Amino acid sequence: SISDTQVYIALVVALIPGLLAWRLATELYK
Amino acid sequence: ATKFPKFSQDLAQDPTTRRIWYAMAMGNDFESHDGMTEENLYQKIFATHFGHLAIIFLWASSLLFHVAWQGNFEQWIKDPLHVRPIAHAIWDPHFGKPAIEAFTQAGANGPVNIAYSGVYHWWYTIGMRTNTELYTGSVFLLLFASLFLFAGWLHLQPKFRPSLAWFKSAESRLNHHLAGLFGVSSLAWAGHLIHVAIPESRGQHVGWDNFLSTAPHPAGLQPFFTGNWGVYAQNPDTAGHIFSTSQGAGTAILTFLGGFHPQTESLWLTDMAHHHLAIAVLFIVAGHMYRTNFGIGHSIKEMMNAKTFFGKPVEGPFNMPHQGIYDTYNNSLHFQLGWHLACLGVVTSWVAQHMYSLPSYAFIAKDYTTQAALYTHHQYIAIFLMVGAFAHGAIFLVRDYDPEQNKGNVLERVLQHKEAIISHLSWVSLFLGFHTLGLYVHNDVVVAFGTPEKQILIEPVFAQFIQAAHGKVLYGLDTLLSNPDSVAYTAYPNYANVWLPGWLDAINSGTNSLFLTIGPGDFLVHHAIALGLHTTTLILVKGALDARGSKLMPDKKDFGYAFPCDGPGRGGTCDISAWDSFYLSLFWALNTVGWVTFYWHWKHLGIWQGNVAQFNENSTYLMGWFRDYLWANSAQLINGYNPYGVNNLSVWAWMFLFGHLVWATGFMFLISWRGYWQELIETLVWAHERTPIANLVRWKDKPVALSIVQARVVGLAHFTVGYVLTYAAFLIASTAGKF
Amino acid sequence: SHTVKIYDTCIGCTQCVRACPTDVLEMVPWDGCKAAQVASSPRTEDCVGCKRCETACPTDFLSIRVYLGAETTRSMGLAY
Amino acid sequence: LETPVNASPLVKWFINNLPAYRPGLTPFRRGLEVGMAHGYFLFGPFAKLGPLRDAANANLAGLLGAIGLVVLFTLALSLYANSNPPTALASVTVPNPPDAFQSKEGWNNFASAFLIGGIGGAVVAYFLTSNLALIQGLVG
Amino acid sequence: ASFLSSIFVPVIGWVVPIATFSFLFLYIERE
Amino acid sequence: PPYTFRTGWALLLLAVNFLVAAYYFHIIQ
Ligand code: CLA
Ligand code: CLA
Ligand code: CLA
Ligand code: CLA
Ligand SMILES: CC1=C(/C=C/C(C)=C/C=C/C(C)=C/C=C/C=C(C)/C=C/C=C(C)/C=C/C2=C(C)CCCC2(C)C)C(C)(C)CCC1
Ligand SMILES: CC1=C(/C=C/C(C)=C/C=C/C(C)=C/C=C/C=C(C)/C=C/C=C(C)/C=C/C2=C(C)CCCC2(C)C)C(C)(C)CCC1
Ligand code: SF4
Ligand code: SF4
Repeated sequence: SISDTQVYIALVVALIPGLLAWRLATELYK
Repeated sequence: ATKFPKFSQDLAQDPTTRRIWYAMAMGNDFESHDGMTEENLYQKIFATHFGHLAIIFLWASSLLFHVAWQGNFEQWIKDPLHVRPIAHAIWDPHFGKPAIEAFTQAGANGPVNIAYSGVYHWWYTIGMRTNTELYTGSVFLLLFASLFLFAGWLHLQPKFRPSLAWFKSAESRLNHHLAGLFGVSSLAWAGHLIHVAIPESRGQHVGWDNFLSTAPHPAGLQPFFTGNWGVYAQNPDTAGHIFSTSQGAGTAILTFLGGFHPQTESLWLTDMAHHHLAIAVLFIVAGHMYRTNFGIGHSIKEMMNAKTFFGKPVEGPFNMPHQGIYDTYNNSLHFQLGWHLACLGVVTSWVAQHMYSLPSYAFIAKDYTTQAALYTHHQYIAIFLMVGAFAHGAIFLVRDYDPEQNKGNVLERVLQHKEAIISHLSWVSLFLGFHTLGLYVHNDVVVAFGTPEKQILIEPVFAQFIQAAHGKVLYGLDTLLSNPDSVAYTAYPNYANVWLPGWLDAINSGTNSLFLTIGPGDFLVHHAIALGLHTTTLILVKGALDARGSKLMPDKKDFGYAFPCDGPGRGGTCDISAWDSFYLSLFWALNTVGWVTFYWHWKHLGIWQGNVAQFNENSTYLMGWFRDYLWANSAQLINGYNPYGVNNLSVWAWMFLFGHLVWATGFMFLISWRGYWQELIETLVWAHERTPIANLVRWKDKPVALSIVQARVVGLAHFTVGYVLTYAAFLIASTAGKF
Repeated sequence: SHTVKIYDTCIGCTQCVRACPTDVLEMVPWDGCKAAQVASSPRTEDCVGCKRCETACPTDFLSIRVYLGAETTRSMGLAY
Repeated sequence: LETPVNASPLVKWFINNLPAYRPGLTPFRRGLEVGMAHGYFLFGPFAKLGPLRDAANANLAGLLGAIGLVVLFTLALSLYANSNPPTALASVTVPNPPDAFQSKEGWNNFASAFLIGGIGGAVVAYFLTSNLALIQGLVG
Repeated sequence: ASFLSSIFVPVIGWVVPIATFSFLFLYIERE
Repeated sequence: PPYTFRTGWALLLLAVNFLVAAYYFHIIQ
C-alpha cells in the first residue's frame, strides 16, 4: 500500500477544502 | 416565536413540532424563502451549484484514497480474472471473532469489503498501474474540490457577484458549454488515451515525467499537418495482444476495427481514441452556431418567433407555433430543471443499455457481480431523473406558467386537448395489462394442468429482424449486413465498411452480451415493460396537465404544489394535488425498474452458468419467475448466518432482512393516516403532565402528529429505501455467491 | 391562521354560518342577492381549517373558500 | 479615443489588478510582486541560451546572470528615483496613479523590494529547473 | 498507519453527532 | 379542409413503415 507518511499529507491537504467548505456554507446564510 | 427557520416567518411562529419538520423540506427550496428576489435567487443557486460540484470531487477522491491505502490494486494487476477487489476495510468493534475470520478475505490482513462497483477495471483501463498514481490522483482532487469551494465563496462577494442578465444569456452558454465543456473535454480525453492510456496498454510506461519526451507515434505529428492521416491507422494491436504487455502490440493510435479486444473482451482503446476525437470535432463545430457579442450566428429567439418559410407565411417552425417558448424556457427555472432531468434521465438509462452489451473496460465482462451492479445502479438513477422531470415540469405549470405569454403556441395547444392525451394513455395501459397479464395467467394454468404445449408463445419477430438486420446469422433472416449481397453490407459506391469485419465477429459469437439471443420469454417481458412505461407516464402527465385545476377542483394553482386535500366535501378529495401524482408514480417507477432488472438479472444467470434452457422454458409463466429465480437464488443469501456459523455473505443476509423491515415500516404511514395518531398523542400529553417525577421536564415544542403531506413523504421514504436495499442485497449475494 | 375568502356568488343560504364550529362566519346585510345578505368572516383567527363551511355551501362553484395558511395554536386544535 | 483593446472590461479589470496599479498597497509591497515576477522568467534566457548552456553548470550560469541583471535594474530604479521624477500618467484604462510613484521616497521603497524579490524569484527558478526529477517523483 | 481508524471512527460515530445535535437543539430552540 | 400538411407527413412516415417491412418480407434486397 502507500506509506504511513503519505496518509498524513492527505489529511493536512484535506483541511484546505474543509476550511473552504465552512466558508461557503456560512456565506450561504444561516 | 423563535428565529428558526430563518427563511420563513410563518414557520418560525409555529408552537408545535411542525416547525422542525417543515424547515428540512423547505430549506433548499430557494424560491419560497422570505424576501427572495429574482436576481438574488440565481446568484444563490449558482454558488450552491459549486457546493454540489465539490461534493462530487470529494466523493471521487475517497474512492481513490481508500483503494490506494486499504485495497489490493497492485495485487489485482497481476491477475484481474481471479483476484477479488477490495473497496475499504472494516473497523467494527461489535464484531465477534468468527466475523473477523469471515471477512478477512481477498488476501488481506484485516476485514475488507469486496468492491462491486468496478472501479478497478476503469482505472486499470485508463493507464493507472500502481498505488502511487491512485494516491496522486486522490490528493489532486482534494485541491480540485477546494478550487470550487473557493469559487462559490468568491462569486457571492458584492462586486464579484454576477448580474441578472449574465444568467439569462442563454446563447452564450450553449456556445461555451458545447464547444468547451463537451468538445474540449472530449478532445482532452482523446489526448489522454493517445499519450498515456494506449501506451500503458502496451507495457510502455508513460507518466508525468516522460510524456514530454516520448511521442505516442514514431511518425510523431508530421502526418497530422500534412494530411497523411492514414499513417495513424497503421499496424494495430493484433489478435494476440496480451493486455498491458508488448506481445502483439502495435504503433497505431487512431484505429477503426470495431468489435472487441480478443482477450479483455472490451472495446479497443484505439477505437475509443478516434471516437472521442471525432466527438470533439462535432461539438466544437456545434459550439460556433449561436449568436454572441460578435454579431454572427443563429439567434434562438428569432428562430422561435419566425413566421416565414422562404416567402411562404407559416405559423412557425414546422408550421407549428413555437413563439414565446424562448421566454418560457429561459425565464423559468422549473421549466429548465424539469426539462434537463428528462434529458439526463434518457441518457442515464442509455448508459446502462450500452455498458453490458458493449463493455469498454478491461476484464469487466468476466467479473460478473461488478457488471450486474452497474446495470441496476444506473437504471434506478434513471428512474428518479425521469420522475423528477415530470415533477419539476408540473411545478412549472402551477407556479411559473403564464398563459398570456404562452398564448396560441404549441405548449398552449397541449393544454387544450389534454383529455385526449390522458384517454389514449389510459387505453394503452389497459390494452397492455388486460392482455399481458392474461397471457401469463393463461400459461400458468396450462402448465399447472400438466399440458404445457397449450401455452401461447409468440416469437418476437420484429426484434428478431433487427438483430438479423445488424448481422446475426443465428436466425437466418438474411438481410441487411447479414445478407452479404446487400447494398448496406457492401456500401456500394465507396466500400468503406472498415468497422464491419470486426463487428460481425463480435455479434456472431455466443460468448458476450452483444445482442443476446431472444425468444418467446422475451416477448412477454418487453410488453410488460411497455405496460410500466405507459402507466407511469399516465400518472405523471395527468398530474402535470391537471395541475392548474379541473372539474372536481378548479383553481388548484391557488393552493400551490403540495397540499393535502380540499376536505371531505364533493365526495372527498384525498390525494388530489399535483404533488400527489408525483407520489403515486414512484410506486410504478420502482415497480417497472424491478421488471427490467429482474429480467436483466435472470437472463444473464443463464448465460453466466451455461444454462440458457432454464430461462427460455420457464420465463413464459409466472411460477418460473417465482420459483427458478426468487426462490432458487436466495439459498446462498439466507444462509449467510445460521446456527452453524457465518461467512462473508452475512452482511447481505442481514441487509436483506433490514430491507424487508424498512419496506414494511413504510406501510404504517400510508394505510393509517393522521387523525388516528393525533388522538393518540393527546393521551401521552395527558399522562406526562400527571406523572409526578417526570413532569419536572416539559417540551418546548408541543407534540403533534405528522401532517398529511409529510407522512406521504416519510411513507414513501421508508418504502423506497427498503425497496432498494432488499434487491441490492439479493442482486449482489446471489451473483457473488455463485460467480 | 387560515384565510376565508367569500365571493359574491352566494345567495345568503346561512348554511355555512350554521356549520363552522368555531363560529368564524356571520351574516351581514348586502343588497345584492335575493335573501339580501352575504356571509362574512370577521374572526378568521379562530378558523381551524375544518372545511365544513365549504361542504355546506350550495353554489357551484363554491362562494366560500378556506385557504390553509400558517398554523398557530388556535388553528391546530390543541387543548394543551 | 477608445477601443475594445484599451477599454474592454476584461482588460480594465486586468491592468487595474497588476501590482503596479492594485489599490491599497505599500510601495514595498508593489515592488515585491513586480520583482518576483521579473526575476522568475529572466532566469530563462540566460540558462538555456547562455555561453555555458551545455556544461554541468548551465543552470548556475543562468542564476548568476539573472541575479546580476536584477542588480542592474535596481540601480536604474534608484537612478530614476534620485532624479526628482515627474508625476505618473493616467490613461483611459487606469483612471488614477497608485499615489506612491510621485515621491522620491516611494520609488526608493519600490527599488529595494525589486532587489529582494528579483533575487528570490531567480533562486526558485534555479531550484525548480535543477530538481525536475524531484517534482516528477512527487507527482509521478 | 491503520490506527487512524481507531480515532476517526469513534469521533464520527460519537463525538460528531453529539457536537452537532447539541448545537442544533440549542439553535432551533433559541428565541 | 383537407389537411395537406398533416397528411403529407403522415404518409411520409407510413412510407417508412412500409419500406422496412419490404426488407422483412424480402420484397426489396
Ligand atoms: C468554456 C467555458 C465553460 C466551461 C468549461 C463551463 C463549465 C461548466 N459550467 Mg459554465 N458557463 C460558461 C462557460 C463555461 N462553463 C459561460 C460563458 C457562462 C455564461 C453565459 C456559463 C454559465 C454557467 C451557469 C449559470 C452554470 C454553469 C455551470 C457549469 C458546470 C456544469 C456542471 C458540470 O460540472 O457538469 C460537467 C459536465 C460534463 C463534464 C459533461 C457531461 C456530459 C454528459 C452529461 C456525460 C458524458 C460523460 C460520458 C458519458 C463519460 C463519463 C464516464 C466517466 C465519468 C467514467 C461546468 C463546470 C453550472 C454549475 O454547476 O456551476 C458551477 C451553472 O449553474 N455555467
Ligand atoms: C438535480 C436535480 C434536482 C434539483 C435541483 C431539485 C431541486 C428541487 N426540488 Mg426536486 N426532484 C428531483 C431532482 C431535483 N430536485 C428528483 C430526481 C425528483 C424525483 C424523486 C424530485 C422531486 C421533487 C418533488 C416532488 C419536489 C421537489 C422539490 C424541489 C425543490 C426543493 C427541494 C427540497 O425541499 O429539498 C428538501 C429535501 C428533502 C426533504 C430530502 C428528503 C429525502 C431524502 C433524500 C431521503 C433519504 C433517505 C435516507 C437518507 C436513506 C438512508 C439509508 C439508510 C437508512 C441505510 C428544489 C427546487 C419540492 C418543491 O416544492 O419544489 C419547489 C417538491 O415538492 N423535487
Ligand atoms: C381470446 C381472448 C381475449 C380476451 C378474453 C380479451 C379480452 C379483452 N380485450 Mg382483447 N384481443 C384479443 C383477445 C382477447 N381479448 C385478440 C386476439 C386481439 C387482437 C385482435 C384483441 C384486441 C383487443 C383490442 C384492440 C382491445 C381489446 C380489449 C379487450 C378488453 C375489452 C374487450 C371488449 O369487448 O370490451 C367491450 C367493448 C367495448 C367497450 C367497445 C369496443 C372496443 C373494441 C375492443 C375495439 C374495436 C373497435 C374497432 C373496430 C377497432 C379499434 C382499432 C384497433 C385495431 C386498435 C378485454 C379485457 C379492449 C381494451 O383493452 O380496452 C381497454 C381493446 O381496445 N382487445
Ligand atoms: C465523502 C467521502 C468519504 C467517505 C464516505 C469515506 C468513508 C470512510 N472513510 Mg474516508 N476519507 C476520505 C473520503 C471519504 N471516506 C478522504 C478524502 C480522505 C483523505 C483525508 C479519507 C481518509 C480516511 C481515513 C484516514 C480513514 C477513513 C475512514 C473511513 C471509513 C469510516 C468513516 C470515517 O471515520 O471517516 C473518516 C473521515 C475522515 C478522515 C475525514 C473525512 C474526509 C472527507 C473529505 C469529508 C467528507 C465530508 C462530507 C462531504 C460532508 C457531507 C456530509 C453529507 C451527509 C451531506 C469509511 C469507509 C477510516 C477507515 O477506513 O476505517 C476503517 C479511516 O481510518 N477515511
Ligand atoms: C433508433 C435509432 C435512431 C433513432 C433514434 C431516435 C429518433 C430516438 C428517439 C428519442 C426520443 C423520441 C426521445 C424522447 C424522449 C422524451 C421524453 C423523455 C419526454 C419527456 C418530457 C418531459 C418530462 C417534459 C416535461 C414537461 C412537462 C411534463 C409539463 C410541461 C413542462 C415540461 C415540458 C418541461 C437513429 C436514427 C438515430 C439511428 C438508428 C437507431
Ligand atoms: C499565458 C498567458 C498569459 C500570461 C503570461 C504571463 C504573465 C506569465 C508570467 C508568469 C511568471 C513570470 C510567473 C512568475 C511566478 C513567480 C513565482 C512563482 C515566484 C516565486 C518566488 C518565490 C517563492 C520566492 C521567494 C523568496 C523571496 C521572495 C525572498 C527570499 C527568498 C525566497 C526564495 C524564499 C497572459 C495572461 C498574458 C495572456 C494569456 C496567456
Ligand atoms: S358562502 Fe355559501 S353558505 Fe355562505 S351565503 Fe354564500 S352560498 Fe350561503
Ligand atoms: S375554517 Fe371552515 S369549517 Fe372551520 S370555522 Fe372556518 S369556515 Fe367553518
